[PDB]
Amino acid sequence: TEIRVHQGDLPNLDNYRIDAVAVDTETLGLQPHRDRLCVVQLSSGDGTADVIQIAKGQKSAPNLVRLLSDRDITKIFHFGRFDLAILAHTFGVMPDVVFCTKIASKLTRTYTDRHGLKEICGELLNVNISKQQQSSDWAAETLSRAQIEYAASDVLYLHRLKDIFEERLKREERESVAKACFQFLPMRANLDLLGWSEIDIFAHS
Amino acid sequence: MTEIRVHQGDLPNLDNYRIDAVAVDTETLGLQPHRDRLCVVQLSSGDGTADVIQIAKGQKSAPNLVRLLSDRDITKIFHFGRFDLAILAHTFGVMPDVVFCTKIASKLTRTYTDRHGLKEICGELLNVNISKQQQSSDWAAETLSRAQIEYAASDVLYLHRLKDIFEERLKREERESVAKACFQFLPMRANLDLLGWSEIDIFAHS
Amino acid sequence: EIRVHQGDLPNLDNYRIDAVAVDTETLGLQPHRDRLCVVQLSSGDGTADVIQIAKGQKSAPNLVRLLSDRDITKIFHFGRFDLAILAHTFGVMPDVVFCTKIASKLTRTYTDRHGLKEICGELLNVNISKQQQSSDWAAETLSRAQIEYAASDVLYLHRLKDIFEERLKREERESVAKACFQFLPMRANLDLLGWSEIDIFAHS
Amino acid sequence: TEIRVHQGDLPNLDNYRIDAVAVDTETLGLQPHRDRLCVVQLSSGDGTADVIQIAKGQKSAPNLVRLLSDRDITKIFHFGRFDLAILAHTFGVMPDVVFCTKIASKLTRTYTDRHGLKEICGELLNVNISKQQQSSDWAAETLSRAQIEYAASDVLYLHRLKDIFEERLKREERESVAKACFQFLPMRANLDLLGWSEIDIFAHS
Amino acid sequence: EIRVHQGDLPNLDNYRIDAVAVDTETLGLQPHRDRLCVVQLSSGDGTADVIQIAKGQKSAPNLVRLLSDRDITKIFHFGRFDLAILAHTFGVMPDVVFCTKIASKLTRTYTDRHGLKEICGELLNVNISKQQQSSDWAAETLSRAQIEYAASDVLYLHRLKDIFEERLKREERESVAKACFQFLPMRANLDLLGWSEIDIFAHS
Amino acid sequence: TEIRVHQGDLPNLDNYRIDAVAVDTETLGLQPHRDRLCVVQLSSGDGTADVIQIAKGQKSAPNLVRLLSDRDITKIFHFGRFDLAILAHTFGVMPDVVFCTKIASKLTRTYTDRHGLKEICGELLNVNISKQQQSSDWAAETLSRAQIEYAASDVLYLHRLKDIFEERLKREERESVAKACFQFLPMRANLDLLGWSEIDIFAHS
Amino acid sequence: MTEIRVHQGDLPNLDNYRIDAVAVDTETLGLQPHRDRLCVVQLSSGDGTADVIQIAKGQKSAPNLVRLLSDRDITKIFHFGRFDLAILAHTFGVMPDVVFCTKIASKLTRTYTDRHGLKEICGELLNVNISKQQQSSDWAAETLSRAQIEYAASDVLYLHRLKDIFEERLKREERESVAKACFQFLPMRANLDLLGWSEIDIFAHS
Amino acid sequence: MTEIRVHQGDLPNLDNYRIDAVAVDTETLGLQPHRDRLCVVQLSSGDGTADVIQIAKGQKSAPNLVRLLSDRDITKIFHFGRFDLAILAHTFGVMPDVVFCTKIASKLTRTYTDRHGLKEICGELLNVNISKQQQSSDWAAETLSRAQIEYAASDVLYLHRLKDIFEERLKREERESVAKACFQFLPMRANLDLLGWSEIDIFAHS
Repeated sequence: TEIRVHQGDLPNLDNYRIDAVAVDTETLGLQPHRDRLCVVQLSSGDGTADVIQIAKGQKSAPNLVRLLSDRDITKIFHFGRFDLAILAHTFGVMPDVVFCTKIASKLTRTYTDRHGLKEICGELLNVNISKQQQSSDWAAETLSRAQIEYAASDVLYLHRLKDIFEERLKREERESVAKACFQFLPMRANLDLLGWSEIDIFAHS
Repeated sequence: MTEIRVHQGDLPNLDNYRIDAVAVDTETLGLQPHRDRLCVVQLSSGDGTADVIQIAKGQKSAPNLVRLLSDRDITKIFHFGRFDLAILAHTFGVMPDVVFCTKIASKLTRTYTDRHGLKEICGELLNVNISKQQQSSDWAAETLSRAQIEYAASDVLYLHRLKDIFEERLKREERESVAKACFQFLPMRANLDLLGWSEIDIFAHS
Repeated sequence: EIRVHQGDLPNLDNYRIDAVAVDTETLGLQPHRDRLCVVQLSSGDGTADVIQIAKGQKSAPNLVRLLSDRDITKIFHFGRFDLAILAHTFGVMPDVVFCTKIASKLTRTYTDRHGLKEICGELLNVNISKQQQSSDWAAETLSRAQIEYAASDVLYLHRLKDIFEERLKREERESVAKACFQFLPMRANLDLLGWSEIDIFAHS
Repeated sequence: TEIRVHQGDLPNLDNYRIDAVAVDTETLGLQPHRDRLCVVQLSSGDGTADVIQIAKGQKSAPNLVRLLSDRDITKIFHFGRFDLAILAHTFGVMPDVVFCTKIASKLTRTYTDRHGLKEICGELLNVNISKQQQSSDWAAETLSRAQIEYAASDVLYLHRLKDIFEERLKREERESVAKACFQFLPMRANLDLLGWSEIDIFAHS
Repeated sequence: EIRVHQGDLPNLDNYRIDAVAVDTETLGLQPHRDRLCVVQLSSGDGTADVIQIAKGQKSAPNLVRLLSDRDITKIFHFGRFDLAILAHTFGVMPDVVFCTKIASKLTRTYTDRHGLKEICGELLNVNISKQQQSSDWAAETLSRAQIEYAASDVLYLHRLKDIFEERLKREERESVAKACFQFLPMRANLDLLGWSEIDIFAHS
Repeated sequence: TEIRVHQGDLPNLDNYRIDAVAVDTETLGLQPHRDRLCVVQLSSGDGTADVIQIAKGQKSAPNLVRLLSDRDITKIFHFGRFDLAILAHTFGVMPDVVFCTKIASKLTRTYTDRHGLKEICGELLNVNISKQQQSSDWAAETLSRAQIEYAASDVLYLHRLKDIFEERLKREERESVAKACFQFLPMRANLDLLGWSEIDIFAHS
Repeated sequence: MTEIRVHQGDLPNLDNYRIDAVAVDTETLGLQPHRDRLCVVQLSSGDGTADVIQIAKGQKSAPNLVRLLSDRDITKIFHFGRFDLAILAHTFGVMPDVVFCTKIASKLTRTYTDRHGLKEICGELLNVNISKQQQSSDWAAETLSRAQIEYAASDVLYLHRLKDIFEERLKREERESVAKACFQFLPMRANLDLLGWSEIDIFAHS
Repeated sequence: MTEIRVHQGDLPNLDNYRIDAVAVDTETLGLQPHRDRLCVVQLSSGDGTADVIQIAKGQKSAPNLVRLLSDRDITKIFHFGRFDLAILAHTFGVMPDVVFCTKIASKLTRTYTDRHGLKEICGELLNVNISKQQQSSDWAAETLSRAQIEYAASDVLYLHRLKDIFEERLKREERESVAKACFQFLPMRANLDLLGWSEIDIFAHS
């Protein structure tokens, strides 16, 4: 599996002249105001991935941010609620053309309450995600090989997952539902950054 | 005393509703729209009067009411519009797409409390006392009691005033775009409820 | 008025009727530990019979005839309990029953409060005072407060049943309610047999 | 051994001139108004099973429904509360002669709180049920062999379980209790469909 | 009338009796942290003695005589606590006790409310006011409200014990209650030794 | 491992001319008024055991009851609260000379909250209790070899556990505490039968 | 009758605070300092008078108030200083480091209760009734109501008296050094909150 | 292959502990210091060897150990020193005041996890397997088993290495002063436990 490791940014957009890009991040934790962005992962869906180490205090990443702001390119996430928050917090740009495989799973895999990436990859693709490195020092100057393979695996399969979920959403006639959820997702991420992360804004109480 | 006009089935006309925004509430036989039928629709133009419309069992249309609901030039003001939107679309087939919800607005602005119900908000923002005693009553009754009628009217008589104050706070705290986005999703949150996700926060990790 | 009896009704002169309201008072909620102390009856006419049951009493032929008579519907509020302590004490389980709590749950769909006090207040504007519910129901002489409270448990069940029957018809749930009432005695039996903490129909 | 797979309906009832039939279903989830019926499984208890795929929007299946309506044939379920709801919701017919092994288990296996099909088959028959395919896309146009074999395993043993539970119900003198529970079960399923699925209708509060 | 003492009773002239009502006040529920502040006594005659216990006070010989006197039953409400703090402070564990809280749990089977205020209200129509329960019981001079409150904890235990004895006999639970009172000093010891959060008889 | 299996009662007391006997029971469940006594197990501590099947409706077991009544013989249980209740409920005699290894564990193994028999046997004796048959039909006319061996394991080690616990109670100076707990245990079992099984009679609330 | 001096932005001078200890409290738009701005700072010298300082949105300095908060010769008295210290440090950039907290003091002396709120403490120790009606109010309002102003003043008018009593109790129970150590750590506990550990007991095993 | 020196009562001398920091753990009869006596004290210099000291019932002194514990020129490294500081001070009358706690350090650096136990941290940072089987055993045994001895030694063999990594991370994330204030309060937090606040977060609002 070809995994290209970069410092700071993509060197160019040559591998991403595409309509959709799979995106994930690694951080020091779940709290974007405390836990810095450490890694950004990308794949075009061709079976290879880019792993971008983000430095402490890094304010800019122009090639990555070009993709994030390109409205001709759908940003595919698994649980984009988190990735959108830390990406917009770090580089100042919120994507507004997105697809989330966790939301799509909640709308289509109605026979389960297990919507994690590992569960979804195994059921839909018979692909085994190993989570051992999720709890690791993502701020390390040199990521280990196990870390780099794990980070790549978070984006290697999102295109294939999106294709299946799009088929399920059509079959169950839920495309307009999903579209509305993906349209609000960036604001749900902004709500988290502004201080409503523990609040379901739509709940009665 | 408040002028309350009680109607059977529909408004007789829209002469009182050539306006920019209308306050709306419903009463039902309970919280489950597939089991508990729409019983009452309440409306107010914001002038201190209200219309109380009794909806019959099995009633499939309400042309004048549905006209307002579909009018993109009229903002429908709800308190917890998530519920009213679901039952209204379920009963008459039309989902409003221009809304303001004082419950969402409260959660975005009254950040110093966890109490976001209508009674609490009217008391704090307007010194108005809402009595909830009739909230649990037979809303399907053929003749509503005066207490039911006055309580149903009270749910819509203050929403314009609440919306004015919440708009001031949204602007003061720079949250107008957040609120607009939430209102834009609210009809789809209501449809999610009707489709079978009423117990699921669709944006949660688990 | 309220007629107080020891042991049994003297006769059935006041119960040549098609439906009778029934409630019980006990020393607590556990029939195998907490004996039956009182049985209250009403014909619906605004009078009640309050029957004190002795410790160790195993028979009351006039009361039990009513409980056994399939031509008389026994009206309860939460008959699940009364059916159990009555069957446990006298050995007979009534099988023609109406329960206002089940009726409430099937019709007052806008609330989770289905107790007798809430129901009497909402449907009849009648105030039930629960202060004597926690009292020594086994006292040889009941206080006037206990007697009037015990009577109030049965004075309004005919009127509640009439309104609930109207609502069950309106919402087209009559056959559902009938099936629930039909199972209620077996639900009471399940309680006496050891399943009182188990919803027998739940997945877990 | 033999699993016969059908589309739409049984071709006939040649294999079901019997006095009791084992029945299970598969759906897109637990919510009958949202999650459509996808598969109906049947067994005569002879070690063979019929697995019938149900199409989206299909509201009839005359051979199956004749069995379900036949008052001379007991329908054996495990947790019939669910199957009765989705069958009645889909086909318009509510079976009224039933046996449920889950209810039987709660009335006889008084030394445990584990009343699932897997646990009962292990204990009473030394038969292993694998539940890996319980969470799968039962709406698939073509089921996998693992799905088909799992679905069959839900009905292959219900006759044998019913025979043991009947022995136990007799031994502990609970036959009338079980019969009354089975008699109310179709109405408990109806209550679920009408909106009381989260309410123990017999509870005090 | 309430007699307020410093340190100890002056004599036992009021306590040549078969049973004495006892309660305590402390700085809190933890005996190893929260010192004994007050000890209250009543002979049952409608008067009380309120004894302020000083910080570091190691003895109270007249009080300890009553506590050690095998011919005098010590009546407590929730003796489990009083026995612990008394034994920890003065070194003596009473072994002849009656506890109205245990007695209530064994007889008032129609409720889960077994506090002293609830029991006095139901059995005696006596109103206990708990306002001073949270107050500085180590104060050098207790307020009148504190004093009256501390006395109210012992003024009615004789009358309660009499009713509870009647109920225990009626329901045939005397030997059960006696066994519970027999173990209560060791339950208190278990608390002092480090098991205050453990039901020693529970399966888990 | 020698296990003698009896119907109804011991044939005689020749193996139990001893100062202490280990006792356990098997039933159809945890509820003595619903779940009948099925098995009584006994051991003298010599590495052998007696397994006594109790018939439905059996009201008498004179040899077993002579031991339960013999004040010169300590009855050793693990969690005797249960065995005392079902034994007194079934045959009418409450033992009053008892040692409980669970209570002893709670008073000595202060470094853990795991006081089950399997945990204690592993830690104190390096003996492996297998609980697979705990959930089984103990009313069966013919018990399986696995059932009989498991039932025997419940009594084969209680003497050795008692000796160790007695040493620890002495070392930590808690002998009089344990003695009072054992003295009250028959009444705790009685309280259970009378209707307080869910109530800690000594709790503030 | 209680004299309350209301200021915009800052104290005009320190003439009323040439003292050894100052009572301090704050009002905000809520409990989350990164979202909910500092709206009011209240001060009292213990003399029965109070100063109520309205803080503007985006205000970053208040040099006279901040001098008080930085002056190591002046103990700042708080009730639940954990919160005030965090919002004050977040807003003005200075963390006070000589503090007394009546809530910590209460937890170490009122061992017979789990109710350690200011209302509860004032009633028991002083027979003073604190009314909490305005706690949930719009503290960012341009003009505070008389009710809000009197409530804000009441948070500081009694803290000197509470501190005296708690100091007596801490000496009596021989816990002065414990309290001192808790106070010394309190600014770091507040800093931990601002840094992202507000929901974590940093000293707990799990 | 691991040199573990076992002693009764005390170290025989301090020849192996002329060092700047010593790793310490304890074993007891349980988590309650007033009921559950000190049974073992373990030490390591960080050199791959350990000392395991059995403490007798009722023993109140251990002069060589206590000299180390009192030496302000030597940092005592603990994992969850809150517990060890309590039982050591309770048993020997001396409260160490120069300390490092790897559990607190983990909570301040391993921000991506709620698993801060010694086994999880050893596995993650060092790829070292801690086997907890003997944690539930009779530590008051007159003769400890080889398994008990090896387990006890494993609690202290790696704390120097953990300390060095956590120090790197505290520097990197700029939290050194935070950690230092936490370590500074930790002896008083242990004292609070001994005095009766072991179930109370003294800094919490409620």
